[PDB]
Amino acid sequence: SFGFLGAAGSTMGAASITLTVQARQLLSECQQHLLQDGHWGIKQLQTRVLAIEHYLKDQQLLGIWGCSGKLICCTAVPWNSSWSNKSHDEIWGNMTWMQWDREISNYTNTIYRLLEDSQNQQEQNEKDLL
Amino acid sequence: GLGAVSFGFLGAAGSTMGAASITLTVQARQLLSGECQQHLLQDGHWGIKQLQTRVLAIEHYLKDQQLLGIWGCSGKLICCTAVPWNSSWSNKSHDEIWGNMTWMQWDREISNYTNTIYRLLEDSQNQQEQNEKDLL
Amino acid sequence: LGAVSFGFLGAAGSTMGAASITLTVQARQLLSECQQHLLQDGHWGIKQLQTRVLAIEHYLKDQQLLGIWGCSGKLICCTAVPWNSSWSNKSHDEIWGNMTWMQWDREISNYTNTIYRLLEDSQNQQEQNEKDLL
Amino acid sequence: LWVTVYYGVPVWKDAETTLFCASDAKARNVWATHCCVPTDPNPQEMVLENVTENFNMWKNDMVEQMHEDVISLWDQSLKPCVKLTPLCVTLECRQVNTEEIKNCSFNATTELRDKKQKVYALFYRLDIVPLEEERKGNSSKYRLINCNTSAITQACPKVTFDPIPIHYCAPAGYAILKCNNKTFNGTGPCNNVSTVQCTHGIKPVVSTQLLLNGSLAEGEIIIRSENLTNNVKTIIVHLNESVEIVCTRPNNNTVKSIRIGPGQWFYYTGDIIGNIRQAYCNIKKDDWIRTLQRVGKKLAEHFPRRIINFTQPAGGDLEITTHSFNCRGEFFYCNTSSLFNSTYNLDITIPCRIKQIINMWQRVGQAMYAPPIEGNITCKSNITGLLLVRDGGVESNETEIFRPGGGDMRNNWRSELYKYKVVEIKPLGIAPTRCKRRV
Amino acid sequence: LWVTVYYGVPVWKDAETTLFCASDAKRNVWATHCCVPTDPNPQEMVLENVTENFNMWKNDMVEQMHEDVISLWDQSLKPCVKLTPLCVTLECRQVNTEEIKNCSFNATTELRDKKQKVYALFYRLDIVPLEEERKGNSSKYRLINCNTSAITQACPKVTFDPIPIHYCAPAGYAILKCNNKTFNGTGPCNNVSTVQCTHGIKPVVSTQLLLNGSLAEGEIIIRSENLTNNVKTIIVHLNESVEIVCTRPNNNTVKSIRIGPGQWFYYTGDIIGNIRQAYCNIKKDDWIRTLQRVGKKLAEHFPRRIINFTQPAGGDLEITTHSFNCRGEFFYCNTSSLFNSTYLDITIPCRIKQIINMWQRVGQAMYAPPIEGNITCKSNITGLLLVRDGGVESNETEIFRPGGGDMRNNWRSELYKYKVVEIKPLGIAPTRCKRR
Amino acid sequence: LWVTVYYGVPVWKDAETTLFCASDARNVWATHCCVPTDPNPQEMVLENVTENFNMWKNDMVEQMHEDVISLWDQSLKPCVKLTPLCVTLECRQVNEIKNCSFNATTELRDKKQKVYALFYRLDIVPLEEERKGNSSKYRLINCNTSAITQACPKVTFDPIPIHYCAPAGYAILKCNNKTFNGTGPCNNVSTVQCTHGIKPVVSTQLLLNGSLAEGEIIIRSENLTNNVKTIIVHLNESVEIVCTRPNNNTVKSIRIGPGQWFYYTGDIIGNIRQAYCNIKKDDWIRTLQRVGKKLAEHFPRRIINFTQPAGGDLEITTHSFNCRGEFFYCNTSSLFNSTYNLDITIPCRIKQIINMWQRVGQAMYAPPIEGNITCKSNITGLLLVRDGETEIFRPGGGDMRNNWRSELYKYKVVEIKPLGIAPTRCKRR
Ligand SMILES: *[C@@H]1O[C@H](CO)[C@@H](O[C@@H]2O[C@H](CO)[C@@H](O[C@@H]3O[C@H](CO[C@H]4O[C@H](CO)[C@@H](O)[C@H](O)[C@@H]4O)[C@@H](O)[C@H](O[C@H]4O[C@H](CO)[C@@H](O)[C@H](O)[C@@H]4O)[C@@H]3O)[C@H](O)[C@H]2NC(C)=O)[C@H](O)[C@H]1NC(C)=O
Ligand SMILES: *[C@@H]1O[C@H](CO)[C@@H](O[C@@H]2O[C@H](CO)[C@@H](O[C@@H]3O[C@H](CO[C@H]4O[C@H](CO)[C@@H](O)[C@H](O)[C@@H]4O)[C@@H](O)[C@H](O[C@H]4O[C@H](CO)[C@@H](O)[C@H](O)[C@@H]4O)[C@@H]3O)[C@H](O)[C@H]2NC(C)=O)[C@H](O)[C@H]1NC(C)=O
Ligand SMILES: *[C@@H]1O[C@H](CO)[C@@H](O[C@@H]2O[C@H](CO)[C@@H](O)[C@H](O)[C@H]2NC(C)=O)[C@H](O)[C@H]1NC(C)=O
Ligand SMILES: *[C@@H]1O[C@H](CO)[C@@H](O[C@@H]2O[C@H](CO)[C@@H](O)[C@H](O)[C@H]2NC(C)=O)[C@H](O)[C@H]1NC(C)=O
Ligand SMILES: *[C@@H]1O[C@H](CO)[C@@H](O[C@@H]2O[C@H](CO)[C@@H](O)[C@H](O)[C@H]2NC(C)=O)[C@H](O)[C@H]1NC(C)=O
Ligand SMILES: *[C@@H]1O[C@H](CO)[C@@H](O[C@@H]2O[C@H](CO)[C@@H](O)[C@H](O)[C@H]2NC(C)=O)[C@H](O)[C@H]1NC(C)=O
Ligand SMILES: *[C@@H]1O[C@H](CO)[C@@H](O)[C@H](O)[C@H]1NC(C)=O
Ligand SMILES: *[C@@H]1O[C@H](CO)[C@@H](O)[C@H](O)[C@H]1NC(C)=O
Ligand SMILES: *[C@@H]1O[C@H](CO)[C@@H](O)[C@H](O)[C@H]1NC(C)=O
Ligand SMILES: *[C@@H]1O[C@H](CO)[C@@H](O)[C@H](O)[C@H]1NC(C)=O
Ligand SMILES: *[C@@H]1O[C@H](CO)[C@@H](O)[C@H](O)[C@H]1NC(C)=O
Ligand SMILES: *[C@@H]1O[C@H](CO)[C@@H](O)[C@H](O)[C@H]1NC(C)=O
Ligand SMILES: *[C@@H]1O[C@H](CO)[C@@H](O)[C@H](O)[C@H]1NC(C)=O
Repeated sequence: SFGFLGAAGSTMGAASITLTVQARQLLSECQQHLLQDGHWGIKQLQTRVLAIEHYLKDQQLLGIWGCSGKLICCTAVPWNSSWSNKSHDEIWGNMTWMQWDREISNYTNTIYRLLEDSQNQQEQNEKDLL
Repeated sequence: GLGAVSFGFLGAAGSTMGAASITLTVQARQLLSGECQQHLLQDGHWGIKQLQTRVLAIEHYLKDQQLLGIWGCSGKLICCTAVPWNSSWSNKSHDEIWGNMTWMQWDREISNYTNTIYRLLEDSQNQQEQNEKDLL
Repeated sequence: LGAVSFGFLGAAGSTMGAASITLTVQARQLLSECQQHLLQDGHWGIKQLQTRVLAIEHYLKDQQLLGIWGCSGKLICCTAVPWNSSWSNKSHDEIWGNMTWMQWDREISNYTNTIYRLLEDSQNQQEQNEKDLL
Repeated sequence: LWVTVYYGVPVWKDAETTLFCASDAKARNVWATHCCVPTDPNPQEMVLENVTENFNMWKNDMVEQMHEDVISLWDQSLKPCVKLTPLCVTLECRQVNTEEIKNCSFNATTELRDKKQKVYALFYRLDIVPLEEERKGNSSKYRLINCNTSAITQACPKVTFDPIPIHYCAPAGYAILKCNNKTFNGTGPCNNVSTVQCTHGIKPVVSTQLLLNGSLAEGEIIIRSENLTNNVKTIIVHLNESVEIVCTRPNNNTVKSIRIGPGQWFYYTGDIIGNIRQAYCNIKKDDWIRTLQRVGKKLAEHFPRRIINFTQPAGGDLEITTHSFNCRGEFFYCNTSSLFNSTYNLDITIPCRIKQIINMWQRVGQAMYAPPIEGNITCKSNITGLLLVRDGGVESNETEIFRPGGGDMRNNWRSELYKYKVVEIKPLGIAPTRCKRRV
Repeated sequence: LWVTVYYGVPVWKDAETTLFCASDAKRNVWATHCCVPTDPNPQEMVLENVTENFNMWKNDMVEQMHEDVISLWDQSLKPCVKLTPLCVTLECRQVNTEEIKNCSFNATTELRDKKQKVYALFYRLDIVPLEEERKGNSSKYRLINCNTSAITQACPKVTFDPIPIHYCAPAGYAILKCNNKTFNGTGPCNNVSTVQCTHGIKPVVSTQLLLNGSLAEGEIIIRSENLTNNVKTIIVHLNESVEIVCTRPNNNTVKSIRIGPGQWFYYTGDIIGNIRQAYCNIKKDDWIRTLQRVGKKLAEHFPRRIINFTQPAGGDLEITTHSFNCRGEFFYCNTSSLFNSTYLDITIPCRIKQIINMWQRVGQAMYAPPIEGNITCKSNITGLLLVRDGGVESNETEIFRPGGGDMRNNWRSELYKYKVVEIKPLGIAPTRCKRR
Repeated sequence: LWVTVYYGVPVWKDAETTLFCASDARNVWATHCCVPTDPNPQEMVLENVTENFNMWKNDMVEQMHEDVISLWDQSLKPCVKLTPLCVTLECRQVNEIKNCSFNATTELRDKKQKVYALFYRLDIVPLEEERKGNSSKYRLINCNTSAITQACPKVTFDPIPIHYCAPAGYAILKCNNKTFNGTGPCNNVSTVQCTHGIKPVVSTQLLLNGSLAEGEIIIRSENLTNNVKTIIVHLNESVEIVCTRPNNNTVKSIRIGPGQWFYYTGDIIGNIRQAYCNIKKDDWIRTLQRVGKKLAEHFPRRIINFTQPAGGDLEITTHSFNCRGEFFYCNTSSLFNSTYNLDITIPCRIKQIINMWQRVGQAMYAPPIEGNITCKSNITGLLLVRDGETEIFRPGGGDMRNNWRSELYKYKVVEIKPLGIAPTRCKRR
């Protein structure tokens, strides 16, 4: 995921356009010695296991919201002016993803709960269409 | 953790299947989302024991997700299928199964037929896969 | 666990067509103490974990590609990328009837990354089209 | 009518898994160094309504894991400590003037390999094996006990083994079920089952006949045994009111130390400032008598039409006949024959011996040396349960003979883990519904 | 026309991965490890019309077996008595009744201020003289390899008997076996099958003859990385075994002393009766027919040359004799009487050693304690390790002398038919169906 | 209007992790740091990105400290122990170095051998009064504290450049702002996968090798007004210092056990001479004039006095370094003897028994090397301690983290957070 940070400081809108195409492309004998020397092998295993756990937690979270298999996914939850009173022209222009992330860092749990409730309603509707 | 790993999924034990299912549909999403570094995992075998525990938990999670994928149930918590219910697996009525019965009792009752049911689910998805290929 | 069962082999000796007709027929069925000495009593404890961890990473990488290509949850998935005769100019019936999967894999190995990039671009366009359904 | 797949089903199956240890975050203590994961304040506990579960106090893998963890922590704690192999030398001993303690002298090693030092030390007779017939008043030759069997490792004086409460916690994906039935006998169904993440705090107290500093029974005295008819199995009388026992070593010791080799210090008792006294314990007399009478009553109910006779253990090595325990780092071996002296349904003084060379868990080959502590030692504990062994056989005069048990440490830890079971969550299930997927 | 993605494609690629060891169900080694039970009635799936390229040399399964054997050996010896306290001057004399000497020494005891006088019988091959010998009735000697390193006593309660073991691939990998007989070890195999685990392989250690191995399905097969290059060892696989019976005809009385807390030292105390040389008996007619057949097969590869089987050039016993472990005793048999031909038993003199430097590792010596009574064992000779002399000048002859070296040519004699591959289930192919 | 979930968002959070060591494709630093590094490695400049860096409380320094100690100990572990040599030594004058005899062990437990060896006085502790004539009894230093382990003569610790690399999912941010101090925002930040090559050079007062400042001399301190903090000075020009041991040592060896070889200095062929270093005088003078000027800017209206350190243990008052395996303790008092408003010869002592990393016990013995020793270093920085109208600055150090911090001051480790949420105009429908 290293190359993703190349979009840092891109006014978000440009960053969004850049990710639309680039994110998909970005996602797609001596070394064994230290694996048996002291505790270096254990530290490497902890690093690899933790990386797997974080990847799977993010994929699970996307699955819960009904966004699995997508890179950019629209939901049915409306935006609340309480979370941010900036217009979409400011959020998507003259604002970076780091600034936005800080701007709503304390509303993440509210949005996540709303996404979970929205998916419960959708899944129900799918069951009802049958 | 990963998967249905929380006490909120263990409570409602002893409760009627219909009630546990109703609770599930309004709680599962909320539940799924939620100097030790010097003494432990160094100079001892706690490192291996905890890594084995974490790796095993990952393997069990992925195994269950693979089974849901194979059956065409990916991304859902309650997935309807196209396999008819066989009276040879259980001859109890719909109301008796969903009312006046817990999930532990049901799981014990049909344990012996679990693998048979799984094979049928796999076959059902293969038929659905062919239909997707044909309608193109 | 992934497509790791031994029963995935044996069709290697069959043509691509004959082996392909075994997928969606057998593939889903195939996908389906002393341990205190082997582990925690030498470096075997680490070697075994590395094998298990490595197997998981390979499984997840294959699943990631299926996700990227829009092929998640399927065993056979058709895409929107046309076949280029530059990669191989053998006829459809010749490829499916007179070749095995091993020989086929060798014939287009040098174009695999090219094809994968096209698959990514195809899914990218499809994702935009979904957004455009508004 | 149609098969429906449900994920997140409240179903579980019995399973074994490695548990992790946690303790109070608010603090040398081996147990505090391990079990470093802090526990939650006000931990979660949930009651499962209308759930019956079959529990089995015996064949509980939590006990085997606790047993191995205790042994492993003790073995690791002694790993970097001073080895006393250089002290396996001819030792010349005379009696101390103002049988149990002898004034021994030996030629110990020093920092330099070409120099020896003359060391005088007081040793207990139980830590010494004679080489030649002894003579009163003469410098008879002796050697340290267990020298021929294996090396003796000195416990590090900086390392503290004092028990603290610890909690065993399930890894993610598993849950610990607890039986809340106050009269549960340890086996069979329990009709009040709650789920916890971690067990309550358990103190890893090591004792042989009496269970100290444990939990009290919620109800009346509970008699638990794998099989009461089979007198081979040990019985674990849990008590609903503790009995206070105070133990002491009334000897004002002066402790000296020497170097054995580079960076390696050996600690030994140098002298005794006052007189030489026998160690002892005092158990409140009225509480002991009431406790034993109540136990006799319960046993009489379990063994009807019999006289319940409590007697002393049969003669044998101290480790299997006396009440051993660790009192602030020193190992006491108290003779409890004056307590188990009743016939049927102000304090009591128990003589105690003290040893410095300990063969823990009856493992031949791994001896440790317990350094002395200066001054006199006092401690006090709560007796919360008993380990009893029944002697049936002939059953003379239609009586049953009960004796103190011990010798297998898992019985002490089982006494706390009897109410816990570890299960695996199985969230994927199938049930008939009236909904079908569109073709 | 259109690209289709398939998962589960029967395609694999060569890969190097760790293979776990599994032994048949029902102390020791090779059983404490390799605990994993094998499947009863294991499956093998023949791949029809499949040709694969095999190479028995540069086979990673051999390197893994090599490292597992050494690692297990060292782990087995680790928790055992060290004999460092016995590196003392020995005073040895001729045994009352020069291969065995009666040596007196002052050994340590559990008390560090006391020593004990010990008499023991040692083989001359385990002792290095310090003084000129035959002086008076005794002379000063030292144990061999004391200057080089510490000598560790093998634990007397643990046996190294080579029970069969099986190597199994981890999930996602498969082991391909070559079924075609007469395969020379390299190149394509036209009949292959897929297995999860290898057959049972006995970790037998020897230097010139391969014992208790597999027999060739057909004829005698001569396998060598490059027959032209005399540096490479030639492995001869026989289709018939030759019976060899080996014995140590000496009724030993074994004594033991304590040399430290919990440290018991075992040594030969006395010999009841007279002293006799150890020996092996190899059936004469089976050996002669076997050697004639090997000479014939070599003649087919070295035409217009005389096939001369001769003895190894003189040197250290470890590279000139046939070494083997017979119930814990280490035999070094002089086989020059067997390789004495040019294309009723044959008795082979054998020497016995107690201090063994295994796998040519200088610095890690091991002491094999004696067994009381006499030792007899029997084995099946299933192959040979031959080294061609390869002198540029010879009178139209080729000389084949017995040679071993790496145990790695012993394990190649069993693993030559196996390859480890990784399954690659994801692939693409053209179709006529568009995603739409 | 509607919530949209994006994956792959270029957002990161501060995080701690374990970095792996890699090097450009024996030497303990080459045995470890197994992963080859890329040639011409990638650096991606982040435009219009400001980030907060802190030279102190940087977990990369604590990791490097732990890794260096762990590697050192693992390298010495499989080596000859010198416990058998804790015997009484009888030492006489050769004509700082004494001719000491002792009865050493042999491969046989019933035989000892007489060994004559030369030892430095700093490695010898007296047991009795020292006589000018005859001989006196002494013992090896630290014998009463711990066993002494001999460094393996075939294993070298000579530092080579190493690179610390992030595991996947993490990235290293580098501050490209020249003349940047610690604890503050950096307005020119680039993202890298691995750090530049860092040499694990061990020294106590001068930083003998490493990167030079791209700008002017930079004075960095956690709290410059706090007189208990160490000030790290990064120079923009190096000063050449050449160190040597002019002693034609003849090295002898004996066995002290099975396979256990002990190496010691047998004789000196020529004259006995003191070891020394020569640092260019003009470069040193300009260096201190520039440092004094910058300190005066940081400490206005004060005179800057560069003085020698206060008396104390040799290990904390001298400039220590490893020159081809030999440990030099150079008395740099002639270098810090000046006030701000061809060669300078520094006498040096040599030790063989080294207590590393400020630990008690675990002493190491450094075998001697035959012939004379020379090495040349580029002094790149200084470790100064203020005493707290005249300010006094003295050489100081010994906390090894400050040397490694002097290289890691520009790197930060961050974790990538690929998820984010933003409003859109498109509803899921
Ligand atoms: C059942 O449970 C009881 C209660 O928990 C246990 O009894 C306690 O045991 C602990 C540990 O042995 C005792 O703690 C010790 O107290 C010593 C001081 O006692 C008195 O003296 C000082 C003045 O010198 C007073 O200030 C103090 O208040 C007391 O009146 C300490 O000196 C000991 O410290 C030693 O260990 C610690 C460990 O960290 C080191 O840090 C110290 O440096 C030193 O080495 C120790 O703390 C406690 O007093 C006991 N309580 C009672 C009421 O007696 C039983 O032992 C337990 N049963 C069993 C079988 O273990
Ligand atoms: C090629 O393969 C052959 C066949 O396996 C090997 O030869 C065998 O080797 C084994 C092990 O070295 C021999 O087994 C030993 O036999 C001894 C004699 O057995 C007599 O007494 C027993 C008593 O039960 C009778 O059953 C038996 O019939 C004989 O009457 C035993 O005393 C040995 O037991 C000792 O060791 C075991 C090790 O676990 C201990 O458990 C025992 O308590 C005891 O201490 C042992 O069982 C076997 O006899 C050999 N067979 C033949 C025909 O010779 C070859 O060695 C092998 N080739 C090579 C190179 O290794
Ligand atoms: C032994 O039991 C007594 C009670 O019988 C315990 O004493 C009480 O301890 C609690 C703390 O948990 C205090 O709040 C009470 O005030 C105490 N009561 C009395 C009368 O002392 C004692 O703590 C127990 N000891 C052990 C080691 O468990
Ligand atoms: C512990 O259990 C005993 C019985 O096993 C209880 O003793 C009883 O106490 C009541 C109090 O009124 C008496 O009437 C009974 O006669 C007692 N029974 C016996 C056999 O003595 C005791 O009270 C219990 N204590 C606690 C704290 O639960
Ligand atoms: C290819 O090899 C396989 C296995 O070695 C051969 O199959 C065996 O054939 C014999 C009959 O001669 C049977 O008794 C065995 O049971 C078969 N084994 C298996 C695993 O199938 C096969 O015949 C060989 N084919 C050729 C052409 O050589
Ligand atoms: C390192 O540089 C930073 C600026 O990026 C200094 O921080 C502040 O500088 C202002 C003046 O511009 C002072 O008024 C503040 O008091 C400083 N803040 C703090 C927390 O110090 C910082 O002082 C510099 N540090 C050093 C040692 O020079
Ligand atoms: C945010 O949403 C809540 C309901 O979820 C609503 O009550 C609240 O008024 C909203 N905020 C604003 C500023 O309208
Ligand atoms: C348990 O049973 C009682 C009575 O039948 C009922 O009221 C209660 O709700 C049940 N428990 C649960 C969790 O439903
Ligand atoms: C296309 O066909 C020609 C024969 O005319 C052949 O030489 C060439 O290899 C083919 N190309 C591919 C990609 O198969
Ligand atoms: C415990 O109670 C059960 C009844 O639920 C009984 O079957 C079992 O034998 C009892 N066990 C003991 C040891 O009393
Ligand atoms: C208990 O021991 C007796 C001994 O006679 C035996 O008959 C009985 O079967 C045992 N109980 C169980 C449950 O095994
Ligand atoms: C065998 O070795 C000889 C060495 O003289 C070499 O010339 C020949 O090419 C080798 N054969 C093969 C097949 O490599
Ligand atoms: C070896 O001992 C056995 C014991 O029965 C005996 O039969 C055999 O003849 C002995 N062999 C020799 C060569 O002494």
